[PDB]
Amino acid sequence: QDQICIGYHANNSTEQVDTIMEKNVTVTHAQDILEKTHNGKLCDLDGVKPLILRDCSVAGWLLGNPMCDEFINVPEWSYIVEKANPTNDLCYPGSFNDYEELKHLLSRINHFEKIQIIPKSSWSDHEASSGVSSACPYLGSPSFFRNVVWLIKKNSTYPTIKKSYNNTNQEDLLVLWGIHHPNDAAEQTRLYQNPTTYISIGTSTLNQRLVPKIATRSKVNGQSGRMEFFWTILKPNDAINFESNGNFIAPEYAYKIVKKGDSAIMKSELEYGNCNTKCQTPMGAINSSMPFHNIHPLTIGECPKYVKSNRLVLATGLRNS
Amino acid sequence: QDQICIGYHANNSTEQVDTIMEKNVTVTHAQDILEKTHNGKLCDLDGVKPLILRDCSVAGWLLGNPMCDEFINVPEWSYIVEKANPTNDLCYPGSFNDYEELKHLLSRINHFEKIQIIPKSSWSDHEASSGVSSACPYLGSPSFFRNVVWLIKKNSTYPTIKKSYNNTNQEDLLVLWGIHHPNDAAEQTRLYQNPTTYISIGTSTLNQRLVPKIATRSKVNGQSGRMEFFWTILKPNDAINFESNGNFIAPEYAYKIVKKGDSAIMKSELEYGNCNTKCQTPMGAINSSMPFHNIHPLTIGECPKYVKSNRLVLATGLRNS
Amino acid sequence: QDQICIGYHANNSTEQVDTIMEKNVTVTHAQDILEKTHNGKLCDLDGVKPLILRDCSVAGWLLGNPMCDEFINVPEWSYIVEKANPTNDLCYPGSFNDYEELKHLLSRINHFEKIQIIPKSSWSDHEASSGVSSACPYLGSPSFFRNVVWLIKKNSTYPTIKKSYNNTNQEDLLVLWGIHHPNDAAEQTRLYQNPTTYISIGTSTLNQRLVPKIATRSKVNGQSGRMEFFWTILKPNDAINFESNGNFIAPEYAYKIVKKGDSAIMKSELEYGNCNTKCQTPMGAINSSMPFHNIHPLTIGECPKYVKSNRLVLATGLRNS
Amino acid sequence: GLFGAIAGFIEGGWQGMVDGWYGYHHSNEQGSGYAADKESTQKAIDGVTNKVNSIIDKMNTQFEAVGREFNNLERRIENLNKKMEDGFLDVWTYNAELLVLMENERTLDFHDSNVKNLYDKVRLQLRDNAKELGNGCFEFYHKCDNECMESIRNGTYNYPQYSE
Amino acid sequence: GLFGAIAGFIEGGWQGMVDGWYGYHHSNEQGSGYAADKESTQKAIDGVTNKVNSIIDKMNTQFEAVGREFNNLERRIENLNKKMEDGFLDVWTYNAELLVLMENERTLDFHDSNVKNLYDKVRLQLRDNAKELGNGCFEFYHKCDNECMESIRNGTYNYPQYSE
Amino acid sequence: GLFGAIAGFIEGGWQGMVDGWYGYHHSNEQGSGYAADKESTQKAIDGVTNKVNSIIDKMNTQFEAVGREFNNLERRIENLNKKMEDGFLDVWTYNAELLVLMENERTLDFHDSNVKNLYDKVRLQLRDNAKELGNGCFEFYHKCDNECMESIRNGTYNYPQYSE
Ligand SMILES: CC(=O)N[C@H]1[C@H]([C@H](O)[C@H](O)CO)O[C@@](OC[C@H]2O[C@@H](O)[C@H](O)[C@@H](O)[C@H]2O)(C(=O)O)C[C@@H]1O
Ligand SMILES: CC(=O)N[C@H]1[C@H]([C@H](O)[C@H](O)CO)O[C@@](OC[C@H]2O[C@@H](O)[C@H](O)[C@@H](O)[C@H]2O)(C(=O)O)C[C@@H]1O
Ligand SMILES: CC(=O)N[C@H]1[C@H]([C@H](O)[C@H](O)CO)O[C@@](OC[C@H]2O[C@@H](O)[C@H](O)[C@@H](O)[C@H]2O)(C(=O)O)C[C@@H]1O
Ligand SMILES: *[C@@H]1O[C@H](CO)[C@@H](O)[C@H](O)[C@H]1NC(C)=O
Ligand SMILES: *[C@@H]1O[C@H](CO)[C@@H](O)[C@H](O)[C@H]1NC(C)=O
Ligand SMILES: *[C@@H]1O[C@H](CO)[C@@H](O)[C@H](O)[C@H]1NC(C)=O
Repeated sequence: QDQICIGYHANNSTEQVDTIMEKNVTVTHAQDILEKTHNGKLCDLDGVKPLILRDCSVAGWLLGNPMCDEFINVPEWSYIVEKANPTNDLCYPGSFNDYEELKHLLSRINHFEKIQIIPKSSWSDHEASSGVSSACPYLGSPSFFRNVVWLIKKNSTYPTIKKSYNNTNQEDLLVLWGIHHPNDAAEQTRLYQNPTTYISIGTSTLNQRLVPKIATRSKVNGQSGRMEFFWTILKPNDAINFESNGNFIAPEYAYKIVKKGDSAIMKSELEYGNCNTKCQTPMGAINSSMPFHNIHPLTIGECPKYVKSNRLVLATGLRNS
Repeated sequence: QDQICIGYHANNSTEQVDTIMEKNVTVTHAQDILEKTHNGKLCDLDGVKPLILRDCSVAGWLLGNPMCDEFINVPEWSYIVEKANPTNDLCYPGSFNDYEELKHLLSRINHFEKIQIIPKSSWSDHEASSGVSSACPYLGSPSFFRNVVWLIKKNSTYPTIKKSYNNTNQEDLLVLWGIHHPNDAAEQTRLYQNPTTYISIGTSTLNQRLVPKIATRSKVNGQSGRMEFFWTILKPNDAINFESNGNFIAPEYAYKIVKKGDSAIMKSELEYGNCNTKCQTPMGAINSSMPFHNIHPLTIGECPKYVKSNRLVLATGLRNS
Repeated sequence: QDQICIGYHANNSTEQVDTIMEKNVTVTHAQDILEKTHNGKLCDLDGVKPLILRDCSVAGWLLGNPMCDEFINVPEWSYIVEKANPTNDLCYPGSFNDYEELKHLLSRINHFEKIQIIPKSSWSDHEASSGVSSACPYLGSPSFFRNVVWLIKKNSTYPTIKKSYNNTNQEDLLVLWGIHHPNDAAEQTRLYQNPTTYISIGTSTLNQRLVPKIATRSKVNGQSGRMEFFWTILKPNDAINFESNGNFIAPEYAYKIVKKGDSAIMKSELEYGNCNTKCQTPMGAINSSMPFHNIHPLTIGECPKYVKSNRLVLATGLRNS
Repeated sequence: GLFGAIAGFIEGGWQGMVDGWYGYHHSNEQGSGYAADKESTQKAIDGVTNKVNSIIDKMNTQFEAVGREFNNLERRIENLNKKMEDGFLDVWTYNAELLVLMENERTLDFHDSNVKNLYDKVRLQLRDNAKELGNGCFEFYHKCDNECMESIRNGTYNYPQYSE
Repeated sequence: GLFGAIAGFIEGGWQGMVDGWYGYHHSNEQGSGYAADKESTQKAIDGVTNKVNSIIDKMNTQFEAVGREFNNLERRIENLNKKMEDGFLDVWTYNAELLVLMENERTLDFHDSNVKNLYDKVRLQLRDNAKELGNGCFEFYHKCDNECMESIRNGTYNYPQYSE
Repeated sequence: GLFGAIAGFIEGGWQGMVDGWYGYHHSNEQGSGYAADKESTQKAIDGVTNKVNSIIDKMNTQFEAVGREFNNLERRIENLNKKMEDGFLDVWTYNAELLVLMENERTLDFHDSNVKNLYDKVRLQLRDNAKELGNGCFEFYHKCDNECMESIRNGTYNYPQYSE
């Protein structure tokens, strides 16, 4: 005799989802919404290559550590990769003022154009080719940071320096300079004659007067002396004025900020891999349509939303048995 | 033949709500819980009027920029309104130490009572009426910040200043002073005679010794010189001690903190409108019984909770067709 | 005639739970998941006792305020308890450089081993037993911070000090020292002869040159003079170098960091109670299997999750009437 | 409809019932009319009203933003500060929107549930004495005057009264 | 009750049933008594137990506050710090309270659902051989001894056995 | 099953139905076969699809972490910064996981609800003309050819046709 039945779909799917009241529930259909895969490489971001600092830090790069000549001229970049502990940094021991605030600026910059604002040849009444150290060796020989010049006395004389530079460019200028902190009064006179010295710096915004600090210090890279570097952004049509009667590490090359944008300083030990992606993490790139991922929080490009989960699956079908 | 039916309400309402599984569902009754309306004005807050800095900054106000005389005496206020970029600030170019920390204090203050702690007339062995500049013009004539006095030499002499002020008031004192940074050694002597100068300041808590920084700087408002201002809160029964042999910008008027409370420094280009509210945003006031609003996060008074949503409606009735 | 009924459990339970649509619903079974009870005592944490600073601050402890001799030698600790306002702090008025950053380090340290790096007896050409003040009294007599030594002139002479200390230990060294800020030039010479003085300090990482600030100040604990203290972590195999011709408050005792770990600086007025717990709050200890608690946010040990709720009960059974 | 009543076996709503959300329509000798079941209608009101007040009171201690300023060399903390307030702003916007979406769905199914329970209340009283038409109506096997109808409405229907 | 069983067509609960949440009461020649349906009672236990453990494990990595200090000229970061911990504290207090409110409602309706499903399990076996009284009871049209009752309780009722 | 259909009175699913989630199996003279009720199957698709897209769009403005650095004497703000990003990271991980857990439960009960509503749609049409077996099947009291079956499937069953 005739009859009719109402029923539901079932299949050979062992896909599981979790609920509040029961875990590992087998369903007929399920959508995974979590990406758990990367390619293990550092790639370009939409065609534009990252600046991969290899064994160098931002400081070595910007100040021009001789061990960092690979980065003397740097094309436009998408993001920056720096290691946990770059071995090439301050070859001459010392410090970098507002280092972290500077690295933060680099996150909104994509391109630097290196230009010579004060040529090394332009120093007439001072020695500009003897400012070297075995702490910054290049190919065995004592050398120094390439973008700044360590001036000393000439013919037992260090005349007071009065130098100006006007920013006639339309872009902001990253300008770098420094002071040398000797280790005794004999070294001070032997290098700069004048026992009492200063460095004054002025823009429309900056007004600082530096004095060297004599101090006995432990040797770092063979030197007890110290180099302390400072920086400023020079606005277009503004000028920077230097005055000094010793211990001045003058700028030679500065940086035109020609491209602002969305960047990042990524921490990774990985090196460049000839590849391309739209989403990059410190441990590899993501190519996914997924809304979520659990690879790394620090991300750049068009990426899924990072979550600490190791599993995220949405039920779409119904129970199965 | 007799019969009875069970049914539900329906009406002529096209009010819609959203669900997780379906959007734009028509219901019989719905409650909107989101306020999306403001009056476009800056109002009083429960009767007490805001201090509306017009083209002046906090600095111009407190230091007494001649362009800011509207705010020489200021009644108690509810909140402060300041523009994105006030044109009247440091008329004489320079800086304000811990400016942001000071503006943060202003958020817990509602009233200032301006009082004269050191009268301009009390300077006998110095010139106290020549401390003016074409960088701070008043009605064409060169003038200066009104609450501080720029002292110079008298009869080619700047005797070392030793001045004390005891806070015999029961309220904290906002005290302001400054130092002048000349642009060369000729200007230093021409103004203060003494080539080597200092300013020492002491309370029970403060112990600072300022020295002027000679530096060549680009002209700002026609001046390459710089004024650097400092501040301190003077506790009741504590005293402030000044010593100086030049470059001292002494206080004349200080601020009694007579009303502490809940305030704010609001950023807005809007001006005062003769109105009253219990909730104020930078772009207008809210008069609502709503629990939520989407107008502006930065709010003061009794306000709804800010949310980024553009629509929030709760179903109360049932489906309709 | 025979019949069968389907029904549900009911009992004499007045336990209530709340829902979104109805509050105070009586159920047959309910699980409370919120701990609302503490013992009102400061206990050990898993056997290891806390360091309870009584009327002393971290500064008094570390610098060796004579009022703080209870803490001259301190066993390993679990957490630190400090009052809201310790009365024994800087007996001689002044300041502590980077005080908060130092207290933050203490949160990752569990044990200090006090050692003598420069013995008071080792000062031959200076007076090392006259550096006392009625601002730091011990048992009536004028005394001073015990871990640092206030040196003065000897036979109307203060020869320039050149002292080094190498950290031959395997642990980091907390090293403390200070400078004295006199109140006039007569006091400067009367104590140190030399009218112009400095203190230079160098490690492989530190490079500072301190100069004293003459200033007229209000009396605090009877003194208008000021003591300003500085600190540094000395890395193993690194050395600290001092040079000074006056105003130097040299270290005598420093701190070996022999135990790093999970600690905390807890704020509480409570004192030690002879008890033990696995979870400690500023107002008492918790002994609970509960997942939540509402006692205090600032917690240490294995604790429930803090929540602002005053009631959290989960329905497990069903409705009851 | 999760409970299959509203827009389910009961095709549409009644424009004619204005005294409540759920109720009855009767058809006998004495006349015809609509009537609201106050008990289930009030219970619905008391439910939805509590739900609204509970949604409101759970978000009364949200996160208000204050204003802070930072100079040109405090960009890190300025950025930290900004992301943090945008942070809390985002999670509280998520909360409000999600809660509304979730409880709106519950509310509609709540009303759907109420309608079926009301239907079953009448259905379980009548039993034999009437037959289910299939649209929310029962056709009686006897005569049900206003007194009989009200007995059904207040759950005091005297089943002992025949059929056929 | 969303499913209309508890406090619905079944007026009250049984003080006499102590072996489980849901079950049966029978009345025949051999005697009377209560009995708990272990299957649906265990399934309820396994559900609510998981629910509690899941609520707990989702809030095990919450946000613990640490202590930081700031001097008199770091009021901005001090305030930022304070609002931030109060911030996380508020959203996690919202989470716990809301989750409890929402799942409590589910739990009660879960129990309500279980009762009706149990009722329908017996109802769909008996069919003709008994009649629905309307209070959760079926009046038999035959004699059901303990063996017959247990057959109903374990879903092995042999319908082939007459009526009238 | 909250609605008692799936794995309830209907013991298992049909491997043979591939055209939809819910449907019918018929048995008459002309033959036998499976058929999917497109209306309730589409409504289920449109529901679950919206649910997935809504879960996704509510978490599209989450909280991305940026990189900041701090020197050896900024440990407080460094720690503040770290706890803050770990903070937002934790609440958004809680959100995603919880939402998935909650809506997964809803989805399964949604499907369970759809099955029972479909059953009741057929049940309320047949009435006398067939009898409920108790497993989701109705045994007819007349002959139902493909035309009659389709009438049942599209809710146009002509009840006027006898029994016994
Ligand atoms: C520009 C210059 O003078 N470079 C010197 C450098 C500087 O004198 C010094 O770094 C300043 O702080 O010194 C270097 O080593 C010098 C070394 O010579 C030893 O013989 C001497 O006994 C030591 O005291 C020490 O000065 C260096 O390479 O950095 C030499 C360099 O030419
Ligand atoms: C109190 C006082 O001396 N005010 C002067 C002011 C100061 O000398 C100066 O600002 C200090 O930094 O200078 C002002 O302009 C002076 C201007 O005069 C030119 O002729 C000269 O060639 C320039 O070098 C420059 O000094 C001023 O108005 O601010 C004049 C003011 O009277
Ligand atoms: C090491 C030493 O000299 N201790 C002195 C101390 C110092 O002179 C002073 O603290 C440096 O800042 O001074 C103390 O009081 C001195 C007190 O004596 C009065 O008679 C005099 O009129 C005051 O000016 C003042 O100097 C002290 O106890 O701290 C004395 C201490 O011996
Ligand atoms: C830089 O030079 C231009 C003219 O070449 C001038 O307009 C500008 O003022 C100069 N900048 C400064 C600060 O001197
Ligand atoms: C201020 O003066 C009062 C007496 O008039 C005195 O008590 C107080 O100590 C003085 N303050 C200072 C710091 O000298
Ligand atoms: C400390 O002494 C050891 C040898 O005893 C030496 O290796 C080390 O370099 C010294 N440290 C410094 C900084 O001089």
